[PDB]
Amino acid sequence: VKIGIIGGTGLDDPEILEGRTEKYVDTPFGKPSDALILGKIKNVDCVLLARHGRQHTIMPSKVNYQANIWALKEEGCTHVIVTTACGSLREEIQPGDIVIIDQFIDRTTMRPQSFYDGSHSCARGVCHIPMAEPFCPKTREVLIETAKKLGLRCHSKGTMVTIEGPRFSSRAESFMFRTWGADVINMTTVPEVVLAKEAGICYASIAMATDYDCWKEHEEAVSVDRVLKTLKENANKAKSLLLTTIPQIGSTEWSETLHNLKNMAQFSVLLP
Amino acid sequence: VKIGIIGGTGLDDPEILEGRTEKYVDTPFGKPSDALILGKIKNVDCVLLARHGRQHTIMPSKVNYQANIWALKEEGCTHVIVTTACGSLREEIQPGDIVIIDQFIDRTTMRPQSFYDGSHSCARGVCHIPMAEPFCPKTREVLIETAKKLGLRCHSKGTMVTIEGPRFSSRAESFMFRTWGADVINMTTVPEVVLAKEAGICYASIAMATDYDCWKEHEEAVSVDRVLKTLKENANKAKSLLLTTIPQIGSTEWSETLHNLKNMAQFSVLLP
Amino acid sequence: VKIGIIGGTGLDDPEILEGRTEKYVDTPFGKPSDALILGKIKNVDCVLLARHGRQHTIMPSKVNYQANIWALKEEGCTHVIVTTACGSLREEIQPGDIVIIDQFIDRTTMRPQSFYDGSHSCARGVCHIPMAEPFCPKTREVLIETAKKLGLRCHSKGTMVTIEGPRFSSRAESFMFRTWGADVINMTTVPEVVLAKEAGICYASIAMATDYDCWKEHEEAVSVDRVLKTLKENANKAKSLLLTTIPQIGSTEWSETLHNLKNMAQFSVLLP
Ligand SMILES: CSC[C@H]1O[C@@H](n2cnc3c(N)nc(N)nc32)[C@H](O)[C@@H]1O
Ligand SMILES: CSC[C@H]1O[C@@H](n2cnc3c(N)nc(N)nc32)[C@H](O)[C@@H]1O
Ligand SMILES: CSC[C@H]1O[C@@H](n2cnc3c(N)nc(N)nc32)[C@H](O)[C@@H]1O
Ligand SMILES: [Cl-]
Repeated sequence: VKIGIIGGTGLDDPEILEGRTEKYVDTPFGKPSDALILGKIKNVDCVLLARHGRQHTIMPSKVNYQANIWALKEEGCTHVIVTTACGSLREEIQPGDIVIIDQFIDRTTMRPQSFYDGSHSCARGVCHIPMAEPFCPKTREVLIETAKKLGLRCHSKGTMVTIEGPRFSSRAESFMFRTWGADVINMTTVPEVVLAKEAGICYASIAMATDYDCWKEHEEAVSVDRVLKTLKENANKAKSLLLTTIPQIGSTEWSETLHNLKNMAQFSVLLP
Repeated sequence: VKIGIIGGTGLDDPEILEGRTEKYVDTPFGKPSDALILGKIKNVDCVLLARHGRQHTIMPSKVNYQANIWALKEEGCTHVIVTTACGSLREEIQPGDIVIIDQFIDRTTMRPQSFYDGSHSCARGVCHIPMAEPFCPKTREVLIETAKKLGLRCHSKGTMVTIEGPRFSSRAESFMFRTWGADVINMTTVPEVVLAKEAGICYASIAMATDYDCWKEHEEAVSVDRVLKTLKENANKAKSLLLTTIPQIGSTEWSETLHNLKNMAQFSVLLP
Repeated sequence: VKIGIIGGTGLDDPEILEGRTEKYVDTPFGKPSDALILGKIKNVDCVLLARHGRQHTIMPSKVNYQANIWALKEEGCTHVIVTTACGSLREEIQPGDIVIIDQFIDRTTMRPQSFYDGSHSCARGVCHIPMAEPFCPKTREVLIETAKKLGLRCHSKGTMVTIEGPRFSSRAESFMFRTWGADVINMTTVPEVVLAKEAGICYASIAMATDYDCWKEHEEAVSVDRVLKTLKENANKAKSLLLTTIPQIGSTEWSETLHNLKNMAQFSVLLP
């Protein structure tokens, strides 16, 4: 196994890896957000990638999701575990809580969601990837059991609505998303989750709630500074969860799980 | 009358027409998906066009809806009847059922939906086309009565949600679409239906359900291979329905219906 | 204070201003829709801008929202009050009624919604603007009290759903939008409201309902001609409301309100 880690806002710390070497790569879809950081957690090979770049320079609409996933695939990653900062759409999901999300609702509009775009020899045909179960259940289960072992406030499921951004939602939108069954809100899960599935990678997401979105009365206003402060306070939780989870993934059996993902990916392609 | 036929996935068979001649055309909006196939059904002139191209090469996001409709308009089509493969969002819409859809919900994001884009001398101004009744009721009624005459399982109405694709929906999305009142799901109805209306064409759609989308428990997973297999099993139904419907359209009175569409189209344009 | 006025469909009359001088400007985001019209209402400096251009030439998808707001910002506008023609999604919002909207739901797909797009030296970084309260409450309150003083049918709140257009909604869409909590429907509020907020401008909207959208039974069909006719009949109301409101804004205290908007705008930017 080899674990890709895509680090989100306030949740991307190279110091998580030992024996670090940076590696700039190129892909048929362009350059990834930043250099790949190759390293290890205990005996497990990992590849860390900052979603928003070295200096947090890249807006969610313009993150190169294709290049990021393709680069991790080419580096040999069998798994991708990510972190993402999000807002809470449910009273029971408190700021600082982790949510091991199991569904999404797409509200993005400007984003390529397939490698198979008719313009790349490396991905020929039309791909219709199944999304009934977008996140790897086995990885999610190890995250859930590990969060429990650590005593962390963690939710075992949740539906992430991904908005285009970069603005936050209106209050009317926040309310509407709750009625649609969304539990947490962010700007990056789609199309990252979709492209991972096309690549035949086991993908899971550690979502960190930083605030209640503006549906909720009598809370502080949603703001960049409040998001960043809450992340600073809680980032250690994601780091511990990754550090403790990854060696357990490394000693689990994956051949069958990975073979089924590979088959799903290859059989989703219509060839001419 | 002259009937344009846009054939969808597994539902585009040139052998439906007699006296066939292929004709490659160009439009101010680019090239259509494939050559126009000119021919006849009994005494009625028809024009068949494969939505996804000769070799099923074109993803739904990149189908040239403008060129397809413009080409059929220029060829003299008064009517466009299409086929489309779709998923079912309702228990009563079984795989293999036909749905004569009467509404849509747009979930597409990347698609031009008007000929009047400010860049074409052939379509000057701003067009705000009415969409309260997107599909031609008279054609729909002939399809419905003909399906009954053939003894086919057919639904007399239905709301198609068109997603951007090319991925299938998440389970959270599938559930949400049901709450919005969607009955079937596909990737091509919008903007095809909109552009037909701008062109003053009577447009109707034969939607063929191939599976229950992933909202439904205890069904096979949604997949390309299962969609194609179900289409192979049921394609004869769409072919018979078209073959039997088209001569009845050819002997019906349309002058008033077509005049009202023409007026609606022309009066929807704001000129400078 | 200096009041930007963006005039919508049938609701853009230069004769509202005295001492008029036209001024064509350029911006880092391109040219605004038309010349800025500098003038006065009583003693208050104003800048009028036709949203759709001189000759109503520009479709809602292609209005340069960035250039319009940037141009008004650069001209020194502290406030932007706009007019917009809309459809009603509620029985109680009758054609001819004004709605002082306080929320939106975005259904647009093709539109830049930030100045901070990574390509402009004038707007560096990533901006995540809060949208819990998208419209300036103090301006809205002056509009509401002024409409009452004028005896006008006016609604003190309302949620605008902005669709991509240029087509009108399907009936299935119209119904769905009501379930989401939308009250009125248009094609221009987003991203205009978002960009104003990024610019630190107090923004409010005078929405004029021209018809019931097609959810409602036993009404005339929605059409361009009917929209324009209803606007012709009711445009005087918006003109009076603006004329009477603007001198009251000009004699109100704004330093604190504007300072808070400025802080919100500047603190929403993540720098590298
Ligand atoms: C630094 S500010 C931008 C970051 O904030 C995260 N985030 C937190 N709370 C919310 C919220 N309520 N709504 C939305 N859309 N995003 C939110 C978002 O995913 C992104 O990672
Ligand atoms: C060959 S695989 C792609 C084809 O499958 C049709 N289709 C069938 N079932 C579904 C479903 N459940 N969801 C969605 N989105 N599309 C579906 C779709 O319209 C396209 O024609
Ligand atoms: C001249 S025709 C185009 C103009 O009509 C306004 N408008 C009025 N009624 C409706 C309606 N029912 N639905 C939608 N989308 N827009 C509507 C719309 O905002 C634009 O300002
Ligand atoms: Cl939507």
